[PDB]
Amino acid sequence: EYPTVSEIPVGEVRLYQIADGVWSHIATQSFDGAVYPSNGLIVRDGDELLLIDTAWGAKNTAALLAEIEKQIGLPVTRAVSTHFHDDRVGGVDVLRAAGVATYASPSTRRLAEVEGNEIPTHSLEGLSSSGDAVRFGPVELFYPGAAHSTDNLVVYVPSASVLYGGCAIYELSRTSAGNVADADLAEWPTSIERIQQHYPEAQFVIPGHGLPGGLDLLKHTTNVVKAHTNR
Ligand SMILES: C=CCCc1sc(N)nc1C(=O)O
Ligand SMILES: [Zn+2]
Ligand SMILES: [Zn+2]
Repeated sequence: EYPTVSEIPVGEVRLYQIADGVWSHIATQSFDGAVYPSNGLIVRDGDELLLIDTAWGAKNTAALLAEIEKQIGLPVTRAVSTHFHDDRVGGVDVLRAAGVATYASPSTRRLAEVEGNEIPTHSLEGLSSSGDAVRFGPVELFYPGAAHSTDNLVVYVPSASVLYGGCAIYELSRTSAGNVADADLAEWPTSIERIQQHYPEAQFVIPGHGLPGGLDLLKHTTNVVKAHTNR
């Protein structure tokens, strides 16, 4: 079964095989007085691994690398951060020290710098406008437009029909919105529909936090977002 927040002590990381060559990584961290789980992705990239997102902090990201080496044993050579918050770039300095080449969009790099967060080294070109998509090894990066944040990316693994939504997509169980400080509530439903439009064949959908689902997570998130702007 997918690991839940109460089963992962802060500082530990779990791996979860989603499909051949595709794992999520799961960690936990404190935020405003509570502990929350957080997902990222790992995708076989030939003889190497591509990492999507840190494990939310330096200590968790070190545990991520150790668990990867223990369970998969291929080198993590590149990482992409899907937006500028700490659950996506916190730990970039650990990855860099470990030899990983770190990447994000120019928007993400700039917003991390304004925020005082860790800044991935390399800029991802070709993602500046809503609906842009670029191929990055075994995945497609896609900018659906502003949502949870103005810079948030999603990631699709074509060989497996896995859609990693990051923080723009909520888990089913979640019925309220919290941490919409940086969000574009008015644009968010339309960005979700841009994802639905571009990835209608997605078999697995991973939210930034919580249990995986299918495309039903998309409409569910819209409802939760719309519920917030009607009150
Ligand atoms: C997880 C849910 C509580 C709010 C937080 S904390 C964090 N690092 N991200 C979020 C989010 O909404 O994406
Ligand atoms: Zn965020
Ligand atoms: Zn988040």
